[PDB]
Amino acid sequence: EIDNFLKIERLAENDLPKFIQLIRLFEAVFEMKNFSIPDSEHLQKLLNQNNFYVFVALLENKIVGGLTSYVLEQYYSEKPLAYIYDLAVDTNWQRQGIGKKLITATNQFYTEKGFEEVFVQADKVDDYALDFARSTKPTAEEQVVHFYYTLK
Amino acid sequence: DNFLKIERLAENDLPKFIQLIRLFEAVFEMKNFSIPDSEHLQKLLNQNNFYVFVALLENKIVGGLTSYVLEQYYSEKPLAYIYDLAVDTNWQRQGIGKKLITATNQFYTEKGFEEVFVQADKVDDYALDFARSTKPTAEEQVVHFYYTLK
Ligand SMILES: CN[C@@H]1[C@@H](O)[C@@H](O[C@@H]2[C@@H](O)[C@H](O[C@H]3OC(CN)=CC[C@H]3N)[C@@H](N)C[C@H]2N)OC[C@]1(C)O
Ligand SMILES: CN[C@@H]1[C@@H](O)[C@@H](O[C@@H]2[C@@H](O)[C@H](O[C@H]3OC(CN)=CC[C@H]3N)[C@@H](N)C[C@H]2N)OC[C@]1(C)O
Ligand SMILES: [Ca+2]
Ligand SMILES: [Ca+2]
Ligand SMILES: [Ca+2]
Ligand SMILES: [Mg+2]
Repeated sequence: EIDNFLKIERLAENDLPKFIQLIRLFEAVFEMKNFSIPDSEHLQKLLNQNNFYVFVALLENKIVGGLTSYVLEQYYSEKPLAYIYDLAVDTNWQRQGIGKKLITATNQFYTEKGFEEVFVQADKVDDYALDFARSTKPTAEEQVVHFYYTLK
Repeated sequence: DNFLKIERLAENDLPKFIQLIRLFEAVFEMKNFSIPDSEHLQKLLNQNNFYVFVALLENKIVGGLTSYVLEQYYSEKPLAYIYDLAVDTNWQRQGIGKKLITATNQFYTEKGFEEVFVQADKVDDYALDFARSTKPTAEEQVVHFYYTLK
């Protein structure tokens, strides 16, 4: 069974090729139109940051899913928060346990680092993403409203 | 008012950062709260990805907000996440929160960011009322999930 072959890996600084592969998976799975990938100098800078962690799911050397996360150091606690910003699984591999393994590995990593909490969000209209998140034993869920300002 | 000043905190502003944290504790009615040690708070203030704005009447902090820079992989232009915003209860509904948002967006515009965002709980009418008054570009209904770690 694939469970005995799937590997979850946290990307290191030499993993720009795998990071680009995951961004391409995001482009495909989120159906991003007219996307121009940032230059590799920028993506390398991001991968080098101490507050950004990428996890990928691999079968052989093929990336079948992954997630991105940001560290938010807190002023209320000495234990940080982690914000999972994106998670996606290749459409051919969905509903096979990969997303759950990615969440498990991510939360294990941040537990070992002494973080307080990990969080992730889904759009109210995204039935697929909500059903997934509700299957990962989250501590709680809350309805929230997101506001943004597009800058000039 | 013209006496109101908006200040972006710098690395020599730990005392004002602590006053803003205490304002948060009071305005959010935070429970079972013990402030981190000042070594920790100074290290956070010194981060290149964290910016605090405060509102002052003379020496008194009457509101403020905190924000995190999120460098993107979909764009070279970054995002800013406004994490907390509060105004002292005695000074609310006098334009202070709107002035803080304006100053924050102006700052991130000058630095070439793509977008600033902020969130409110769906049950929090007061915070939803305030955010909608700041003329945001759009709003979206989302579900927030958290995992409390051992
Ligand atoms: C116009 N500027 C935009 C900016 O407002 C923001 O829009 C977000 C929107 O795409 C998100 O839904 C997409 O995102 C993902 C994961 N990446 C999965 C499903 C996708 N349909 C939504 N959850 C939050 C929205 N705020 O991010 C994109 C942007 C181009 O920067
Ligand atoms: C148990 N772990 C906790 C973690 O889940 C989280 O709880 C959040 C709670 O404070 C927030 O309430 C405050 O939000 C703010 C801004 N600070 C102003 C209005 C307040 N009502 C609520 N909006 C969302 C909750 N998830 O923060 C504390 C924690 C200890 O880390
Ligand atoms: Ca393209
Ligand atoms: Ca460039
Ligand atoms: Ca100052
Ligand atoms: Mg085209």
